Amino acid sequence: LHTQVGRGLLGAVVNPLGEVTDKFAVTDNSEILYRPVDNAPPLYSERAAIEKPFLTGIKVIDSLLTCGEGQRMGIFASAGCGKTFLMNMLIEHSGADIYVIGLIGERGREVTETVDYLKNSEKKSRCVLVYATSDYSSVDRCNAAYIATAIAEFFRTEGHKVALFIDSLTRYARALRDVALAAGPVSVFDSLPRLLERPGKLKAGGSITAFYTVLLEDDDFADPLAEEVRSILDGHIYLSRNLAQKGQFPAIDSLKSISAVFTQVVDEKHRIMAAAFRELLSEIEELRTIIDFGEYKPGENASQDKIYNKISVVESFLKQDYRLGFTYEQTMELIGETIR
Repeated sequence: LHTQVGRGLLGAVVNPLGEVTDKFAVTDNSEILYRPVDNAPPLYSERAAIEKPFLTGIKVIDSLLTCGEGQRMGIFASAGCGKTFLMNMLIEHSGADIYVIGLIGERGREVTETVDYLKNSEKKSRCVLVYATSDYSSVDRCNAAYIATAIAEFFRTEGHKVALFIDSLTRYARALRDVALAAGPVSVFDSLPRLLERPGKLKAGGSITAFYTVLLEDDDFADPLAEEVRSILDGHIYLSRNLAQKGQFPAIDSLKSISAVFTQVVDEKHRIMAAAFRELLSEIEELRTIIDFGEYKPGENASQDKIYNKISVVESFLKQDYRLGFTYEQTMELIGETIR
């Protein structure tokens, strides 16, 4: 019902009972305080408008899907689509004060992979990991999400710019379903929208910008749950199995992805360039079909040939080594080159 919070958790791995069970870093701050794991969301009047970009260092996101401080963004992917590597990039190449990761996963190996990632991360001294494995009870799996969120809420009240990751909402929701069945005004199912409303920028405080993962099954298809979360969140990033099998990483399909706060967090010249780039992406997808139909013949259509010769520079812009991060200025310089 209550959990540890505070700067003393930075570098720690926390289990569903809210106890530190491992460490991927040690810091000289030992602050440990206690807070309830369930808290009402902010009043509308306590929230600030999302108006400042949350930069990710990822070219396709910062140019076409720009996130804002306080936003909730869904990450939708099938099992082999690089969800975890994307999450690692979002941590490594963004600029948050503090990162809180809640893993509502399956095997301990997955957890251990994240711990060893964090052990070697530049961000290790500013991260907290909360986990629940498949072996823990459904109650414990749900609580891991609340604990992670409550830890983030403390850092927000202190004025920090916090990034929160919940992987995955899907396994959170399935645990919630089991907890509900154990019980049969309040439904155990309402714990999903009350969880998702907790992030945001506060007028009196800092912010929580939150990324929630959703699994797609079989083939990039949208669960009823996928549909419900999509409607609650402020946007979604879709990782395409097709793009991944083509070797494009990150496998973000920007034409099927959206940030709802985009026009609110970037300026006009950015808006113009992104719109132009999206039109070019659309033209490339049309040409790709024509090529598959065997109807593309060089020299027959000058506009088609011009689009053909842009495919390479566009793919190069979208593609990104997971170890590399780009500044906003760099990203906008690069996208300008591609549309020219």
